[PDB]
Amino acid sequence: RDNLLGISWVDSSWIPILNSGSVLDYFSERSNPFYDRTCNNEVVKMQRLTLEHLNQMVGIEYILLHAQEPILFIIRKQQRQSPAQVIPLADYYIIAGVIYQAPDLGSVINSRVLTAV
Amino acid sequence: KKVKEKLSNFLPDLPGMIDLPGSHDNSSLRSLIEKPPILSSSFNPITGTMLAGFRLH
Amino acid sequence: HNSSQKRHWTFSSEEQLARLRADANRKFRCKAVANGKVLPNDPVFLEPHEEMTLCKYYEKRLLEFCSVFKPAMPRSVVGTACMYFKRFYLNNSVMEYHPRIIMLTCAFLACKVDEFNVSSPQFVGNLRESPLGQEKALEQILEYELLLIQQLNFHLIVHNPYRPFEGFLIDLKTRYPILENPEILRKTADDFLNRIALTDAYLLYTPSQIALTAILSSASRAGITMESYLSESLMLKENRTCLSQLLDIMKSMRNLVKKYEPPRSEEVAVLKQKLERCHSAELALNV
Amino acid sequence: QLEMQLEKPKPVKPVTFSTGIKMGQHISLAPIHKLEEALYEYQPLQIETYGPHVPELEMLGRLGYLNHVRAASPQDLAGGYTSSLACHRALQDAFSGLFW
Amino acid sequence: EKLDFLGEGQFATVYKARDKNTNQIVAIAKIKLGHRSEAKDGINRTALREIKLLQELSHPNIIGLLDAFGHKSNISLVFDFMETDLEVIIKDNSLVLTPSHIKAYMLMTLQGLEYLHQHWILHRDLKPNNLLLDENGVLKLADFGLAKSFGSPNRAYTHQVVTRWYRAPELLFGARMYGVGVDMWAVGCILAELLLRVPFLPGDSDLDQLTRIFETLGTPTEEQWPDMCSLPDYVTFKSFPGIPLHHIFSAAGDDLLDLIQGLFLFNPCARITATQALKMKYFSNRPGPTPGCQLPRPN
Amino acid sequence: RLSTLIEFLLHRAYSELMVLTDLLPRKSDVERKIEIVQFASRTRQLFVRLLALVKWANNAGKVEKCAMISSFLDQQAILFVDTADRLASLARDALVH
Amino acid sequence: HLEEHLEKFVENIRQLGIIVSDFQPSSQAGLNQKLNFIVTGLQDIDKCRQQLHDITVPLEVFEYIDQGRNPQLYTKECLERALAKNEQVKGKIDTMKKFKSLLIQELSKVFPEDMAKYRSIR
Repeated sequence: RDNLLGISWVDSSWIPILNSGSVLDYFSERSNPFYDRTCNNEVVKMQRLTLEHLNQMVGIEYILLHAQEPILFIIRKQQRQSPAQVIPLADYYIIAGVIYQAPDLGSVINSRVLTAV
Repeated sequence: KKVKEKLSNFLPDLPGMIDLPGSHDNSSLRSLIEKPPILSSSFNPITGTMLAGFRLH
Repeated sequence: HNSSQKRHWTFSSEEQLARLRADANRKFRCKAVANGKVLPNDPVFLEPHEEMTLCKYYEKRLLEFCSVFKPAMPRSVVGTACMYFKRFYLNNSVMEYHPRIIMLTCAFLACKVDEFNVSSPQFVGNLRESPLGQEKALEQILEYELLLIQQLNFHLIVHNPYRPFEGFLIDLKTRYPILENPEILRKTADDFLNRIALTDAYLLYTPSQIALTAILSSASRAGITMESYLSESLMLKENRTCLSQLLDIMKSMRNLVKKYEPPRSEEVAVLKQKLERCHSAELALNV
Repeated sequence: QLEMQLEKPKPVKPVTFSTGIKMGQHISLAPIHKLEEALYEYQPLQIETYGPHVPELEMLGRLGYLNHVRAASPQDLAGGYTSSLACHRALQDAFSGLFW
Repeated sequence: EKLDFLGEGQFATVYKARDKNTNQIVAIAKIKLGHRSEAKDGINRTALREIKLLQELSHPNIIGLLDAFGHKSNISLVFDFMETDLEVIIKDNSLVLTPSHIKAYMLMTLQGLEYLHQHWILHRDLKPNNLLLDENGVLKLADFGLAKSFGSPNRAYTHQVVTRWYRAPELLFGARMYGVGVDMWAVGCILAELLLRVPFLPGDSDLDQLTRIFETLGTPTEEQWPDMCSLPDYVTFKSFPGIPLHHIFSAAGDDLLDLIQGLFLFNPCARITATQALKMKYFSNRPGPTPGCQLPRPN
Repeated sequence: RLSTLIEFLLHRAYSELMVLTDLLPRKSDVERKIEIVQFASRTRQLFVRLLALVKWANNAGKVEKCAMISSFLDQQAILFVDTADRLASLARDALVH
Repeated sequence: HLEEHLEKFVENIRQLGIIVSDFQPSSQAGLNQKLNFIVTGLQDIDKCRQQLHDITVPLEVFEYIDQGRNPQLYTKECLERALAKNEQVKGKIDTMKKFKSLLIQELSKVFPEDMAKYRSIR
């Protein structure tokens, strides 16, 4: 919880059973630093089924953004004020079943310049 | 034998469109076999007020 | 009753009650005369004070009937019934509904509201009447039950002067040690409470104040006065003003109790014969 | 129907792509949203009366006395209804009123 | 003037319309009973309680007996017409699945419960339904048939009362006495349903419902309120390892997690109180309770 | 189960007829005749579908035997697939180790 | 049994009542409503008779009645599914029979003495 950018979380069983449908579930395995119980995808799982309910509701909805079938699966965290209103919060990208948080174009550069100098 | 015997030869004696489906009937009362109605009140006897209400013309 | 409801049904002072009873007597008299069954001011029509005396003696008989109920009865249920009966004749006349039917009905409705869950055999067993005659009365009881609520304005809750008594005694066991073991105080207070209940006190005074006054009368009779307790209530709003109102109410209560007396049976039987003849007179309602 | 419905109108111009090809076609961004509506009716004080007053917890001589017509009893205590509920109802009701 | 026939009821029949007087919309009740006995018990206890209790309980979150008449055998009770009911609303397939709206419904229900507890009169039978939503959406409580006063004097306290699915654990045992506990545990099961979307604990009949109540919260600890088996009728239930609230409703904001843990606490003594629950910081939080202007409406 | 449906149908019919008789004096009589014949159509449809039920009541036991047959053959199909499954679990799990 | 004829007479009385109340009638047409109420009473007697009869019926009968067909079609479909399952199961057992025969043929080709002793033991 010190720095979310500097944490990586994984799990071998879910690795072979990974598909475009299951990426959200892998992020949802719980005990995963990046995702949170507060997210509504978790509230939905407590209830029955999942459909246009993320549009009926308008809140924290982790949604897959871009997907490459074998490994690459990018997830985006949105905060909706209303249907047809989306506010992007952050992006967590999964490479080879390893979840990282997408570095800001500027926090990365600041740290980089600091180490070199 | 032909098994498309009409909902007639089956229910033949009753007059009216017995063959017509429940959707076509559009009757709230008909929707009853699918979900059982509650027995809120026991059957009551006929009253003079009913006959006064009808009596045709 | 900070719970409102009885805030509307708390008649404020002696004269209004007198006036209301008088007016209902006039009302029945007039409806009957207009119907024209009789010429105006015949002998049969009663007088309001006589009607009130008959009601009080018959109500003492009704209280004995509540006491002899075979199942044990909470004091709350008896009280609820009496109050309901007094409030009923503040809207109508003795002749329009015979007092016997009204008493029995107030009692059954009361039991149903107060959750005594009475058993049907227990109620029939208590009445000393033939089963057929008790069933005839029960048929009337049904119609007169609905009639009661209609003329009761559907205001059913009744505040019973008991709960406050237990409460003040617990305050007694805690805030003031000047008096001690106030249980002699308890029985005398009960004696004052039955006498208070027979009066229009339920209608006029506040019930909590009624319990406090019973406690004060018991204390004065036995040798203690609660100036100090009155002083803890003075530890409150109105500064000095609260005490004068409390003293005036206490004095008026003492006066009514000393003046109130049971009506003599010799007078009461004359009245009974007259009323009986009265309901035996032709009313008949409508087709 | 050429004018009534689409009939290849918005299907012709497609502006390359702005969903699969690249999600950087947004450009024209906007927000400035407000509501100012939170923390409403948290307050629970609706207390009404025409009477003197009495506290909910006793922790006083009344609790120390712990005595009613039958005082308190153990088996039913599971039932709850600790005499506490008891004296509170009793006193509150008695105090209700006192001054019309 | 009767203008509509919404339908019959458990011990009543209802018609919706404008009365002999003003044109305003209201729901009219007609008394229903088995009068066949030549020795009828007059009016029913449920009716008697409901009418006076509703008349006395006047609150923005309580319905009230307004007008009342009864010239014929008929007894007429006047209650304001309401939009529908939370129960069917959440029962239906997710039409407008929304979250802070559930918190607003919970706030209205809790304010109504606080007023009823203050007036010193328990609502004996909140059930999932029996809660009504109006056009504005202010939800006021309604069915009052089974309620009773709760006081210092010892009296036969009625037993085995609330609908099986929503039942207090002490009542499930067989307890002769009771307190605000029944109403609190029941609001608790209604919140459970709003979050879970389906009923929390299912009981076909008394024993099975007690079993599931225990399976959902685990075996109550000996420390909890020992005498839990010393109340009059107790059967050791299964020795469940137990599941955290996190297990049954998987997730939500932890403040909600805390209200739940609290209404549930087993010792009837600790079941949280109405004032206590409003004072919970969950109500005063960044998520805002809906004013009801934007409250969800189905058909 | 048909006894419960018969009782519930008779109850709903008598209750709807009670509502119709209650509004019978209330309704305008000329159009009330139309509402009466509409209700008569409702009752006729309820009763003819109950007539279809009590017609099929002779054919109930054969469908009970058919359900028994279908359950039995489904059980034997699950036996075949279970045998093949346990042989696969022998050949790929236990013998490899 | 008797419930069929009773409800049939009730339905015919309902049809005659609809016909009569459809027509302007000088005669007291309240007899139609009284016969309808008496038919409801006889249907309550038939409900006592249905407590005597105790019929258990599946829901798909109700649903095919909603479609307005014969329930005899539901009987034919249950019979057809019974024969479909019996055909499939007999076919699987027949392929196992042919496979066992082929296997013992080929093993008797490749292992003479062993399949000889097996055909001896059976």
